[PDB]
Amino acid sequence: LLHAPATVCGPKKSTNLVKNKCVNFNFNGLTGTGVLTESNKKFLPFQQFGRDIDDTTDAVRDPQTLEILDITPCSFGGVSVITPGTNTSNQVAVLYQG
Amino acid sequence: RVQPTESIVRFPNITNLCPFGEVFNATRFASVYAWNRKRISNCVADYSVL
Amino acid sequence: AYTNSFTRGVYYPDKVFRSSVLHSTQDLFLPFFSNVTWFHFDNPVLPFNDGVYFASTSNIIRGWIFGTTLDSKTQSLLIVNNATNVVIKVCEFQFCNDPFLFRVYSSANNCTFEYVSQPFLNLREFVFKNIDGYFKIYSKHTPINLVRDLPQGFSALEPLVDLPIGINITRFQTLLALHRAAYYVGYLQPRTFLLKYNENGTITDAVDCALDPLSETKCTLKSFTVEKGIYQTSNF
Ligand SMILES: *[C@@H]1O[C@H](CO)[C@@H](O[C@@H]2O[C@H](CO)[C@@H](O)[C@H](O)[C@H]2NC(C)=O)[C@H](O)[C@H]1NC(C)=O
Ligand SMILES: *[C@@H]1O[C@H](CO)[C@@H](O)[C@H](O)[C@H]1NC(C)=O
Ligand SMILES: *[C@@H]1O[C@H](CO)[C@@H](O)[C@H](O)[C@H]1NC(C)=O
Ligand SMILES: *[C@@H]1O[C@H](CO)[C@@H](O)[C@H](O)[C@H]1NC(C)=O
Ligand SMILES: *[C@@H]1O[C@H](CO)[C@@H](O)[C@H](O)[C@H]1NC(C)=O
Repeated sequence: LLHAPATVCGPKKSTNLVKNKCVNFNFNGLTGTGVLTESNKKFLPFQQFGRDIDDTTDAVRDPQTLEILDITPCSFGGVSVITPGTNTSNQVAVLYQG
Repeated sequence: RVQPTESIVRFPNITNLCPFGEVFNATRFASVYAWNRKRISNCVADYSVL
Repeated sequence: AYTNSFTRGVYYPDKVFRSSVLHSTQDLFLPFFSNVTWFHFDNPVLPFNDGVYFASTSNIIRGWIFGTTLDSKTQSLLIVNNATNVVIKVCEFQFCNDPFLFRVYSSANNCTFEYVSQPFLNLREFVFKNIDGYFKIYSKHTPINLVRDLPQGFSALEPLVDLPIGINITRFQTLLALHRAAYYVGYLQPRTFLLKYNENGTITDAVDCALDPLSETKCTLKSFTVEKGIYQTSNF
């Protein structure tokens, strides 16, 4: 073990792949959470990751099948309630935001 | 808020099998008074099977 | 000859897919309009520095050498195109004054790493960066028609290989051979280069900052076009 870059490493175990269900993920050290789905834009065959105007991750290539995937967060939505007034009756309705 | 349920991690293909067969499937071993040293690099070591 | 660099020396610095947006970076680049030296038969030792440009236009070029002592004392890397392949070896040697083509080196010392490429039987551009024990190599094949130095055409540079050698390099020399010349060198430096990525992902154009007032104006607003009116770039 020295300061030179490492050359030998243990065999990393590769898990499965799932889509259309907001789950945690980690690709080649890139972590995060979101929803995995296909896309249409094609990278050049030397690039990974993918960004936007807000320089945040937007796409990723699965490094076994070499295909493009898209990402999307699933944590939107505020909770709101509608009440005709507890002075008259108690039935209420619930409204989600987005 | 929606909480995630699963957790998947995918890593590149594993094809750097280290040449460890010849070390243990060796026709001859060096004499103890003059031991032979072998260095390896750029390989993945299957410590489990050993 | 002290020819002038003409809008060359730009390379994809990161593994991203920034699309249809502009972007600014802090990295080593080739400053626009720099006096680079023309070399045509003998080649002496040239002082390697952090970052270096290279272009030539034949098949005389065979490889490169890198090191400080070059006398099989401190580890030195050798790159050269085999007559049938490409040789990627890390073995300090006792080098000759004018190695060429096995008139390469006197003797082979201890060795650390080797790599043999696949059997390999105009303007080729090369840019080398060495950082944190990683050697980065960029090449871009280009069909050309001019018979002069660097033309005004604009092109990108793509990465090829990372070398985890973990060594120190201070000097270098070109490798050639003789059967029994035109190439250029450019030196990099830290700058503030704006980059434009199209929808496809190719760097169609880029703008240097700190070159001319108008360039800085483009630099601040993150745009390739500026409307009429005063602006405010920096402070004196
Ligand atoms: C990594 O290994 C997998 C193992 O399945 C390779 O998947 C292959 O995909 C092709 C595509 O049609 C199939 O024809 C093969 O049967 C699959 N298996 C094998 C062993 O080839 C995958 O191609 C490998 N990664 C790369 C980059 O080749
Ligand atoms: C609403 O409040 C007023 C306040 O006095 C009360 O008289 C009335 O009965 C309330 N409404 C109902 C439906 O009971
Ligand atoms: C060049 O290639 C030949 C055949 O591929 C090989 O035998 C030779 O060792 C190579 N040169 C070096 C310096 O390895
Ligand atoms: C370098 O090569 C010499 C050969 O004489 C050897 O004695 C020495 O141990 C080598 N150094 C290393 C670090 O292997
Ligand atoms: C952009 O990408 C499309 C789709 O691959 C292609 O048809 C077009 O020629 C590309 N244009 C440029 C300028 O790269």
